[PDB]
Amino acid sequence: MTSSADLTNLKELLSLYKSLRFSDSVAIEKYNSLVEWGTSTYWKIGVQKVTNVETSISDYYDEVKNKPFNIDPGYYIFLPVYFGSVFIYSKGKNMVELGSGNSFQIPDEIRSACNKVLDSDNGIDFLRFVLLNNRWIMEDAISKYQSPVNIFKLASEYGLNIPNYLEIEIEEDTLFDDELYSIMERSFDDTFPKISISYIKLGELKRQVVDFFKFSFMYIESIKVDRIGDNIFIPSVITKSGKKILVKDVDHLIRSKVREHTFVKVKKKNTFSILYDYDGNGTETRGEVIKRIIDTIGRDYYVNGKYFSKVGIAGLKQLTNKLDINECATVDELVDEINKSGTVKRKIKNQSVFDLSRECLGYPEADFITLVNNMRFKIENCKVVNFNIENTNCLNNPSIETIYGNFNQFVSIFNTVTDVKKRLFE
Amino acid sequence: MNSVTISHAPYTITYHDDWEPVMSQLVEFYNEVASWLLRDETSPIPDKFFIQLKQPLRNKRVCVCGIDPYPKDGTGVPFESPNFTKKSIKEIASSISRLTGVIDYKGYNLNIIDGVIPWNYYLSCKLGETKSHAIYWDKISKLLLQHITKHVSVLYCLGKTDFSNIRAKLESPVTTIVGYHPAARDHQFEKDRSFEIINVLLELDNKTPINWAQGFIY
Amino acid sequence: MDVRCINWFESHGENRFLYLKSRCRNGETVFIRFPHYFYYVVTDEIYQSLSPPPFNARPMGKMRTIDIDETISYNLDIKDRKCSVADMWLIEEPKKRSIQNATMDEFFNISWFYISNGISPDGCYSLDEQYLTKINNGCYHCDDPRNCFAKEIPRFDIPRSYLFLDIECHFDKKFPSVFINPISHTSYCYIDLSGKRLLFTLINEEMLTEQEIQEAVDRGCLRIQSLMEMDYERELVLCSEIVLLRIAKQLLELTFDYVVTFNGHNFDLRYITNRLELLTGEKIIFRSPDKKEAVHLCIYERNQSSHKGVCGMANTTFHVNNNNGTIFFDLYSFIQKSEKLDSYKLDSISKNAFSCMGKVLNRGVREMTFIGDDTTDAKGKADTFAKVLTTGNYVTVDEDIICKVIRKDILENGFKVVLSCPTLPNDIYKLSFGKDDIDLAQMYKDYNLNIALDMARYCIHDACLCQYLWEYYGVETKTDAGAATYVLPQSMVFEYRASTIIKGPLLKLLLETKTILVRSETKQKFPYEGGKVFAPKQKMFSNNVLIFDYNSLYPNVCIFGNLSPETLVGVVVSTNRLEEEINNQLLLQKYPPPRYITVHCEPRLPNLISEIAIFDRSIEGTIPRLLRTFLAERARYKKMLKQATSSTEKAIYDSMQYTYKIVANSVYGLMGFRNSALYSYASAKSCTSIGRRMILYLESVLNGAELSNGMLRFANTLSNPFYMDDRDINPIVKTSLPIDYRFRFRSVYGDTDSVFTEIDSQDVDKSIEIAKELERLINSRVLFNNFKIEFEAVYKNLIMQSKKKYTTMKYSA
Repeated sequence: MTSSADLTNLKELLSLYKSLRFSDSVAIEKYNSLVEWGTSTYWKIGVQKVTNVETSISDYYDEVKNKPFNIDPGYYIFLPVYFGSVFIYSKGKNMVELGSGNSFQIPDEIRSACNKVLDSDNGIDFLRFVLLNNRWIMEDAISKYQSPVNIFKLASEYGLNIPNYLEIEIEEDTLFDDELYSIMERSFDDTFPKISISYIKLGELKRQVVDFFKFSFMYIESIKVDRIGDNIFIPSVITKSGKKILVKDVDHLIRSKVREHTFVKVKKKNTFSILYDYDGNGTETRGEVIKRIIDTIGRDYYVNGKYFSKVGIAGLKQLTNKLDINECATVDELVDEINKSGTVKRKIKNQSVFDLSRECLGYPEADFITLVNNMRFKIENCKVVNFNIENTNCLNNPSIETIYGNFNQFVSIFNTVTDVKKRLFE
Repeated sequence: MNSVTISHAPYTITYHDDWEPVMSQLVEFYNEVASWLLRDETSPIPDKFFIQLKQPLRNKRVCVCGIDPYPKDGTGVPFESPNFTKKSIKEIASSISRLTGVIDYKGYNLNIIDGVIPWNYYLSCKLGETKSHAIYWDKISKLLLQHITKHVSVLYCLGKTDFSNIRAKLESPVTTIVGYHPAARDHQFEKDRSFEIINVLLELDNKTPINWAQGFIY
Repeated sequence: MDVRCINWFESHGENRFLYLKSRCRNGETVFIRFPHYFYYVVTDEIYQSLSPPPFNARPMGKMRTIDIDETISYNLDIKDRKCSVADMWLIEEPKKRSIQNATMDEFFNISWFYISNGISPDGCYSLDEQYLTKINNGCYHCDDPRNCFAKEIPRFDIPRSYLFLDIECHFDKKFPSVFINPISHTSYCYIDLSGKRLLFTLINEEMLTEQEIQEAVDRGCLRIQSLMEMDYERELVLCSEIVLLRIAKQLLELTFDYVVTFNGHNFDLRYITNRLELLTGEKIIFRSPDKKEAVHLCIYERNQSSHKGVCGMANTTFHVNNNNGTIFFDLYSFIQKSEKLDSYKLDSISKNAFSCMGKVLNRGVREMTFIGDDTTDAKGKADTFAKVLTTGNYVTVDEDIICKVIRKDILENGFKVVLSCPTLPNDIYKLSFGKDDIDLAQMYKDYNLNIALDMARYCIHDACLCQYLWEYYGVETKTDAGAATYVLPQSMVFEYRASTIIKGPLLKLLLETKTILVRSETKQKFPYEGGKVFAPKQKMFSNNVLIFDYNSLYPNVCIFGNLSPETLVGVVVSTNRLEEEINNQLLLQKYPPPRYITVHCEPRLPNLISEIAIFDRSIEGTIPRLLRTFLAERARYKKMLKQATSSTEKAIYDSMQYTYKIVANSVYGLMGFRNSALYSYASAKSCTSIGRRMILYLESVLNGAELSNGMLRFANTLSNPFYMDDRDINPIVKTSLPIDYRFRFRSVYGDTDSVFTEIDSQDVDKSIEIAKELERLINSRVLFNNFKIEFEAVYKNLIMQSKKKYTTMKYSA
């Protein structure tokens, strides 16, 4: 009908029919509903299932180049493409991750800068995010209304790091050899590692990617843990060749599925390192890998996110750490500090005691509640007193084993937070 | 091209292979109703009853269904008689000439269009009154609509009063765009501003939109 | 003026009007006209904020609006359900409107017309002559129906004018065609307002030769050429097809109370009208009593392809458009939709309708007489079977012995029938009155006068079968009772569905309780499963099995548990065991079992493992009140029936109690319907969970028990599965039974509402006595509050093949 939908489709159904690049997890509900009751939108008859869609942004990339080739003459904007996690964002869109649906929200200042930039010019379809070493660095600016250099400088004006930009005009069939790649890498020299160098012509939507491989095999050592107490670190892997291995997240480490302290070959670069991705064959049990990584990182540690914070020193300091407030060591002082901070007090009340405690200890939302389910509790005054498991089927993985081992500290934190909430809301 | 012979006045029947599977059925469905139908003078001649059955259906994706042929001047093609005096052809031309943006219209001749075919719920009528032979093709009006809706993806109809129970009349839930009669649905003039809706719906089915100026004769 | 209603109908013209058909004591039909309206409900502010002056405003009064939107909670911090109290008004508008915040959009406008004006569809009313305005002879107009029906009087029997017609049309293929085949015979049983039941068959004389027509006239048939020569006192009248169709049109144009036919809408009326239009170009002109509008016979189909379950799809129902007030009743649709049969054919219903046990007087090789006096049969069936046999000529001896009656006679409390049946040794046989079985085409190839008369007799028998079924099923009385209870027009009592059946009494209850239920968010439906039949312990049993059932299990559990959506305090869902147990320990101190109740429903979401619905049993809901009132009214009418002697009052009370039973045994089914006004996912889940709990309790108390020395020791103690009671808990109970009785109880099978208990006893009388004692013990000590059971029968040699599949012998109490 002319009033809404159909010929407009609200600009969601028509886009999702053929364009798979904008396939975030928020719009799946709307698309599935609209397609399912296609006979009930206004009129007519139509039924279909469009469930389980994923962000296929790769349509904007034609193909990836692994060998030197010949580049066409023209006007090119050269940028460095970094290595790390990939994200998308568009005018307050949920920060979704490619292939996993992670929703780690960016800080407020970067979101404000991004939405101000997008309000300055509406031609920016989307902008990529990189989360190397738990840091936010601008990656790309796909737009057609204005040149990406203006967008980059506007983003950097607010105080956000942006990649370097170059403009090159070529009027001949210059060969894209290794010398050009090396000089472009030197032009974009920075402490933050980059995976490749990208060139954009007249802001074309379809784009080419060029990279090379320099893999080598000398030796592999234990996985180093950079736990410093600031909750900002990555599980870097140290080799015997004098260089480390860049790891974007613990998910990459557990997906690598490579043995430790053996004949290991991973994707080396000219000056950086890319963790190998399991894509071949072979026999290897998950439990052995999880054990050989958890004993290296620590018995009290486990697998989730990028923090895996310690538990034995929890006490009351971890509550302050997760609430970004000053250190404290007494219950009443911590309660008074929480009451003094209005924002902290407001943000405490919307989360349950169990959820707040599991975030304070950083318990993953994959197996902690699953383990809690198949185990019996004896509770007094709404505080855990006794606990007992009955089935070992969930104890196969070492993560549940170490969670059960630290369950005493978890119960202590749960009781502390429950007491704090009771003293604060009475 | 196929030809069939019956025992009544129409004798030879003009149709296409696309309509072939139901034609024989139609033949028997016209065997026991022609005796009580040809006894009354009709707007088309008996041969003219089967005229719009020969146009190809594979190319066409949108079908426009009208109310009923006007009581006189049978031609075999709905809203086709070029006279610039009767409301039928003038409305069927102006419903799309203004939307497309062209002027100085004298007729659209939907026959030559390879994507849109005109249609009527009832094949014919009597000289003097309308819907005077609806009973004789009450199930032919079913089988013809079933056959055409199986060859096209979008069905357009004019007049909600005579097309309210189309969904009950249809078996396969094929998409059916409902519209109002260009002259008067029920004491209400309609400008037929839903052709862009038809175009966008046909586009949504991974098909080219209908060019409503291909057959514009000026 | 005293008027008893027959039907209610409204016009389909531009100026829509509602009409009422009734009759007086003498027999004069009275038609009354009212202005059809559109009913809406507004609040105080909405009514006061209407820029156009309302056509008519009536203060509905104080009423309470409650939100029925589920709010899933993961903790005991559940907010109170939305509720408000305000004054509301009802507005009538002749034309359609779109008013915001106008609730009660599900109840039909005819139901509002019945209820707001305080009009019972089947009532007898002594109207006031001062408020009545006369249009013309027999047709009046009233502007204030509220004052028109201010007086009501006890019902009085009136001889209803009936038309039971059947039509036999020529055919060569499976189904006759209008454009190919003509009408052959039309048999009418016409009952005038004076009671004269005239039987007459009109035949098409154009299919008979002149000598054949002359011979038929000599035999008694009347040959006519014009409608002025028609005589209704002759059974056989010969006329041309044009004359026959004109006579049929003039009959159908008459203001008959009920034109009752079997499959008439699909075949008879349609063929009559189509042949009339084809042959002569004429249309059956149905005229409104006001003589302001006329229509033709149009038959439209209402299609309902929806079951909301696991079975297949139902069929469509045809209806005839008219404004003459005549109910064109079709018994085929009613029988199909209100009775389960192996085959939906006239022969099966005829065979299963009237049966009689008769004694063989003589055998005479192939010449047997079956006397059907009360000595060899039951009481009551003798007169009815004699009436059926008067107009019938074929008997189904045994199960497949088709025989033709040779001689007919009538005896007091019996009948006389002689058939051509092979000699048989047995003396008493059960004869069922089956339909005539003939090869119509073979005997039509040699059509003559005798064949025409045989077809006329078959047609008159088929036409009178409609009257026989109408009297047997109490369709007049059942229709009046359904109109009174369901608050529906007599033609729409059977035509409308369960939702519209409930919407009348449901609206009445809502008005009584001043309750409105409003749902804002879109409803979501989830599979709630529903079932308890498990694998039996054993499938082979050589001993007797006792059967005990629950009397209105679902209504009673809804009353006891207060399972209402507006009483539901909330739902607590658990994903982890720790929060589940914390919530349990919180609710056992915030929602005490003595006052509230907690039901463990299935989790509505895959992630959840335990869902707990907390029902507050301090205020009774609309569903429990509906079920309680329906049960109480059925019981009252049943106990009034038990003291009745007149057959008319017996039929009236039986029909009323049947309608109350039907309207009571529908709320549970309607709780699973999304578009219904009784929709509640949590309440339906709680009802099925409580039913499963009761079945489990009955199985536990009836399995493992023993009978020794007059003492019964249940395997499990008398513990209330829901909360804690204050009574004796020892399972050991004393009974007045013989000491030598040594029997064991071991239940093996349990249905949704029935539990099968096996007893090693072999004597039928001992088993019946033990079952009665068990029923008394269960109703006296095991059960509590307002729960009872009953004893149906005893199953012997009960062997189970699969779930809900058993073979046994049933012994009556």
